[PDB]
Amino acid sequence: AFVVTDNCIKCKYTDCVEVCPVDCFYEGPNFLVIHPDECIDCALCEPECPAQAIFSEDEVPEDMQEFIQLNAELAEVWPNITEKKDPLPDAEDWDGVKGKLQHLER
Ligand code: SF4
Ligand code: F3S
Repeated sequence: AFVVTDNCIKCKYTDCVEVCPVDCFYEGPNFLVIHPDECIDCALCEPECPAQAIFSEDEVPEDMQEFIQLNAELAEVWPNITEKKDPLPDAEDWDGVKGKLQHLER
């Protein structure tokens, strides 16, 4: 499974979904998640994230291991997203800001 981490929050560019062959991205208010059981580890989404927020589980940074279980949990509750949409208005200002998990909305 590929996992979306911190920098996606409040950026949510959704470029990653255009490339997914199986459509396993699920949508929240200000973040996206990959459903771990449906992902086929094709790695096609990882170059597409402008925020460089997607990682293979085995390369998820040490301080971001919470995201592995979070993507799994939330993929079960959020709706599927299969088409790109515009970034959140302010995506650029928040791109690179650290600690954005405190801003996640369910
Ligand atoms: S690695 Fe492939 S199947 Fe998994 S979320 Fe990314 S694009 Fe979709
Ligand atoms: S910012 Fe998030 S919505 Fe996709 S393109 Fe990157 S993982």
